[PDB]
Amino acid sequence: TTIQQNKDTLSQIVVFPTGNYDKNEANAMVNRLANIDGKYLNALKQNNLKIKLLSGKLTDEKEYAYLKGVVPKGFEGTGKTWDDVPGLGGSTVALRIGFSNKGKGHDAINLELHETAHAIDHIVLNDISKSAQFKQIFAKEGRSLGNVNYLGVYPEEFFAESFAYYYLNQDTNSKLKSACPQTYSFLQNLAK
Ligand SMILES: [Zn+2]
Repeated sequence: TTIQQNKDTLSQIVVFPTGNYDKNEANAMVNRLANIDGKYLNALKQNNLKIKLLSGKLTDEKEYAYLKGVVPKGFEGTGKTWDDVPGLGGSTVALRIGFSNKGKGHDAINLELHETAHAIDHIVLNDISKSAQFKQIFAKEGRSLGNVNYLGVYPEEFFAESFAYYYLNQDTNSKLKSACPQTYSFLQNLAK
């Protein structure tokens, strides 16, 4: 079945953390990633993207020390830095176990799907969220999921959040279709 094939793909790219952690929650994160269309997961594997699950802060990892003490875009005036952010996506994917849900230090409906979407956008699709077509859709629909000063201002964040809505569950998929029909259609066409 497609679920088992996606888990097979994920078994080759997911890096579980050193040390001890909530193993059931880490498994739950993998099971949510397995709902992403296999085409995208296998394209990430082709590009040697590692999905790193972490048991500590993002900036405890050597490869993210360049973010120590830096304020992410949109976090200005909050006193928070990347040290306090539970997930990152783009050229890499890093995810703190236990912080999946909205409000756990981040605004996404689901951390792992949002961050992995960034990697798909950047690594696989050459920053499609900043392509002319998506910029047009973002200009009309980019505020319709709320968070208008973040999703509505950064097309790469609107893309990642829409992707997460599309793939998390049937409730979020239907909410995206109602709120952002052109974005939904774009994602339908992207998967074909
Ligand atoms: Zn993001």
